[PDB]
Amino acid sequence: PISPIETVPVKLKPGMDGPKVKQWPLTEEKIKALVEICTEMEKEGKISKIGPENPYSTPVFAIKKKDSTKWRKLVDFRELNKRTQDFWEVQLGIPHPAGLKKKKSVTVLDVGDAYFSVPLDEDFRKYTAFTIPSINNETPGIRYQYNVLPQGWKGSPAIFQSSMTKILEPFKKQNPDIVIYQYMDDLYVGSDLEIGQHRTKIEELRQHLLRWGLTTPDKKHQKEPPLLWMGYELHPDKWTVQPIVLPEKDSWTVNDIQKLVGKLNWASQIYPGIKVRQLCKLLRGTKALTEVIPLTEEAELELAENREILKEPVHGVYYDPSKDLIAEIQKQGQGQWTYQIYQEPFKNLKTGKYARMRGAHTNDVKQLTEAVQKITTESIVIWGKTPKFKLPIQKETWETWWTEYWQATWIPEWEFVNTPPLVKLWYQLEKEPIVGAETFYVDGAANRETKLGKAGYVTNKGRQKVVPLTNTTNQKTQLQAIYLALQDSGLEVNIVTDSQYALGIIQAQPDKSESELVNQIIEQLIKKEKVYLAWVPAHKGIGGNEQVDKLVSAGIR
Amino acid sequence: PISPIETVPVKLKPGMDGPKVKQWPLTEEKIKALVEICTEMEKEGKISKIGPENPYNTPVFAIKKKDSTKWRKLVDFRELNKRTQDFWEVQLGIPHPAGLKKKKSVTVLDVGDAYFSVPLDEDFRKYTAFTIPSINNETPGIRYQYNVLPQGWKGSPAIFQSSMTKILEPFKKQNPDIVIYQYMDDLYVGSDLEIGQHRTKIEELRQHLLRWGLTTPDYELHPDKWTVQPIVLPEKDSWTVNDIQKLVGKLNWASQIYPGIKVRQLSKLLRGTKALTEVIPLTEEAELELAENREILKEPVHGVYYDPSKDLIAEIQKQGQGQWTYQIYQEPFKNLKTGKYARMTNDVKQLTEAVQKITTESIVIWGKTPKFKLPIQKETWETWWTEYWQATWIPEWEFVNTPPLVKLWY
Ligand SMILES: Cc1ccnc(SC(F)(F)c2nc3ccccc3o2)n1
Ligand SMILES: [Ca+2]
Repeated sequence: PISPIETVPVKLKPGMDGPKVKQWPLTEEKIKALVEICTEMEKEGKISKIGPENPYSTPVFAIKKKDSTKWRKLVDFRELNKRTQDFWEVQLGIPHPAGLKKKKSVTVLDVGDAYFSVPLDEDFRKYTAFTIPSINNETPGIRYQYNVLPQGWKGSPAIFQSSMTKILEPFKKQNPDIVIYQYMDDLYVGSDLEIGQHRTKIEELRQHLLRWGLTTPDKKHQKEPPLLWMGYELHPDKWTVQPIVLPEKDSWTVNDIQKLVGKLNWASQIYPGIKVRQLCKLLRGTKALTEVIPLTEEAELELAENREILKEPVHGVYYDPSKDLIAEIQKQGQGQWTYQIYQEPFKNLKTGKYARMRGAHTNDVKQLTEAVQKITTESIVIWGKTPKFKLPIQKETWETWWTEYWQATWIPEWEFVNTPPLVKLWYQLEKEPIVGAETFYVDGAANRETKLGKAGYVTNKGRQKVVPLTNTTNQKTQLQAIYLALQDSGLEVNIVTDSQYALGIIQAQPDKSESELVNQIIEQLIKKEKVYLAWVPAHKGIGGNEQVDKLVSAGIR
Repeated sequence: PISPIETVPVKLKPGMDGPKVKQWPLTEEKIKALVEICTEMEKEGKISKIGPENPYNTPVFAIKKKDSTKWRKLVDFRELNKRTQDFWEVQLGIPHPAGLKKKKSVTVLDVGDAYFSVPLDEDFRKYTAFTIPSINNETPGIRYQYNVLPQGWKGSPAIFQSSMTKILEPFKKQNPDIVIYQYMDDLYVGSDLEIGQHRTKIEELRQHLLRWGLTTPDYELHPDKWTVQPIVLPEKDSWTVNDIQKLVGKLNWASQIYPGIKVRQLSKLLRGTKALTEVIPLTEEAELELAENREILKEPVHGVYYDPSKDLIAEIQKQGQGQWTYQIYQEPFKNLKTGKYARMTNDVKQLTEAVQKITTESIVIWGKTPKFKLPIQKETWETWWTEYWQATWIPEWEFVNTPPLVKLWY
C-alpha cells in the first residue's frame, strides 16, 4: 500500500536545480532485472513512467544484494542528496533499557516495505527521475520517477519517522496505557495486559496501521520472546547485553585485544566491576594490527577476573518511577571507578565504570566528584531525575576539600558508605608560614638554546646548593628546585618560589600526575609533617629570591 | 478590530544559515511544565507544530518566575542572536543612555509578553524552531516554531521598537527626567526621585503598558551607589617577612593595572634571606610608599576606557565563606569595573546569582552583557544552572579551571 498520510513539502537547496547525471550502459542481465522490478513497482503505484521532457536523471543499477538471486534495484542518489535540503535531526539518541518500566508483554511488528509505503511530496517527484537504459544505450531508455520515499534518498529516514509518529498519535490517544517505541522499520509495543487481551490490542494496532497503508506482513504479531536490539536482549521484565564469548587463545593480536576491550566495555553497563586498564595498557603506541602482543601479568590478572565476572548471566531490572534511584561508586584501582544503580538493594538497573582523564595532575576527591557528575547527567537522560549517591568519602573530607578549593561544585544528596579504599587527602599544605621551620628560597632557570639548567636554594640558615640539569626547561627547573628543597629539608619546611606554575600545581593537592617529577614531589609532601609554600615575583630584588636567582642564573641564562 | 498587523522583513546575516543547536536533556518535571506551557501557546496561536522539513533547533529550558511560583519557558537564542546580530544591532540598534547608571534608582520591568502581540515574518519563522525532548529518547521530541516575536530573541525589541516608542511617549513627555532603556525583554527605568515616588512613578508607567498587552510588569537597583575601591592593602601589613612578601605580590599585580604603584621601598626591608616568620627593623620610606599606593587604589584606573566595538568579559573568583569577587574588562587586566557578590548555601547557586547580578550591572552601564569565565566544571554548570536562573537573558560563558593567585590579589 501507500499511506493516505499528507506529504511533507521538500525543497532543493538555495539556487540549486535538480540532478542531471547521465545513465551509464548496463549489461543485458541487469536491464532485464530492472525492467521486471520496475514493472512490478509501477503496478503498485511506487513509480510512474514519465516523458523525455522532464530533464533530470539519476543513475540506476541492479545487483544480487543480501544474496538477492532474484535481483535488487539500486539507485545512486549521491547527486540529488547533495542538492536536497537538510531535514530535522535524523535520529540523535536511543533509549537505554534501564530506563524502561516493567511490562507483562511486548511484541515487535516489522513494517513491510516501509519507505515505499509513504508518499513523496510530488512537486518533488520530478527530481527523482531515472532511466533504464537501452541495450548499448542505442535507443531511448524507459523513464520513471518515484511516487514514494526512495531507498537511498536523504529525506527518507526523517519523513518516514515523522509519518509514523503522526500515524501513531490517534492510536496512542485512544490507548494511553500502551507504550510504543519506533526504531527504523520496527515498532516495539508493550502493555500491562493479560496475554489474550494484549494479543487483541496488537491486532487492533495492526488494523489501525493497515488503515494508514502500513502492513505488518508478520501475521499474528511475529518475533519470538527475547528481543534483540542494538546489542541488548530485552524481556518484558528484565534486560541484558547479548553475548560475549571471550576467546581462549594463547596469542592475541592488536585486533583481538581492541575487540575484546570493546566487548568488555559493552558488558560493563550491567556486569559490575569489569576492568580494562591493563588490557588497555597493551594498546600503547599501535604496533600495527596483526601484531601479537604478549599479555603482561597485570593484563593476565585482569582478563581472569573479567571471565569470572562474565561466568553466569546477569540481567538488569527495570525502573519503578515510584522509588528513588540510588547510585553507589567504588574506587577500583588507579585511574579507575565503578558504579551500580539500583532501587532495591542489589537489583541493579545498570552498572558502569569511569576512568577520568581531566588534567595532567589530579586527586581522588576531584575524580570522584567528576564520576558523580557523569552519573548525574546519565540519570537525567535515562530516568529524568537525579539519584541519591552513596560515596566512599567521609562528609568531612569532602566539605573540607570543596570549601577550600577555588572551583565551584555541587552534587545531589549523598551519604558516606564504608567500602574501602576510601577517598582521602594524602597531605595538606599549611595556611600560615611555619615558626621554627627552615625557609628555602628556591629557583630554577634554563637556557632555552642549550636546554642546560640549574636548580637550587638558599636558606635563612645560610645553607645553599645548586645542581646542574640537562635537557630541561624553565618549568621543569622550578619543579626540580622545589623537589630539591623537599629532599634536603626536615619534616617542617617553608618554601618560597617564584613559579606560579609550580604553586598552581602544588596548591591543588594532587595525589597523581602524568609528570614523574610531580609524583616524586607528591611522595615527599606525603612524608612531610608540614609544608608552607609561598610565592614571590621574579626579579624584584626580594631578599632570598634575589640570591638564588643570582646562582641559578650565573650558569643557566 | 481582531486580525493581524503587518510583518517586518527579517534577514539572517549574509551567507549564514539558521542555528542547529542540540536540545539538552531535561528533568521530567521540566519536560511536563514545557509541554503544558507549549499546549497553551499553541492554543493561542503563538507557536505551531512543524515537520521534518525544518532542520533548525534552538535549546529550551524551564525555570521559575520566582520561588516555586509558576514555570516559565526560556529559549536559548544565543546562537540565533549571533546569526542575526552582526547585521542587527546595526540596522535596528537601540542606543544605550550614559545617564542610566547615574540614577538613584533603576527598576527593571519585564515587557516580553508585549512581543507576542506582533506577527513574525513568515519566512524567518523556521529559524525559531525548538524541541521539547522526551525522557530516555523514548519518543522523537515535540517540535514547534514561533508565529510571533519570541521573547529571548534580539530581533524582538528591535522590531517592537516603533510600538515601544509610541507607548512610552506620553509618559516620557510627562516625566522628561526619567531615563528608560530597553534591553531584550526588559525595560530599565531610572530616576532620582525619593524611593516612594519612584515606585508611584513605576506604577503609573505600568498602567501605560497595561493598555498595550502587558499584565502588571516587573525590583530596584541603586547604581549611583555602585563602587570602585576594590584592591585592599592590609593594616598589620608591615610586620612579617611573609606579610611584606605577600604585600609586594599584591602591589606587583596592581602595577600592571594602575599607573604609579611603587613597592621599591618595600623590597628593601626584605634585604637579606630571612625566616618567613621574622618581624621587621624598618618601616619609614616604606610607610610613605604604602600610603601613596593606598591612595591610588581608591581612584579609578587612569588609562582604561570602554570601547563599544569590543566584547566585555567577566571573570569571577570563589573567595570562600559565600564570597565572590569579579572584574569586567575588554583587554585582560585593564579593568573597567570590579566588585563583589556575597551571601552569608550551595556554590553553583551563589555563582548563578553572581552571574545574573554582574550581567544586570553590565546592561545598566554599557547596554551589553559580558562573556563569563566561570570557575566551575562545564558539565556541572550545565546540569545545575537553570535550577537557580531567573533572568530572561543568557550571557555567553566559558569554563576556567586554572586560577592563578588572582584569587589572593582580589
Ligand atoms: C522491552 C520492554 C521492556 C519494558 N518496557 C517496554 S516498552 C516498549 F516495548 F515499547 C519498548 N520496546 C523497546 C525497545 C527498545 C527501546 C525501547 C523500547 O520500549 N519494553
Ligand atoms: Ca624561577
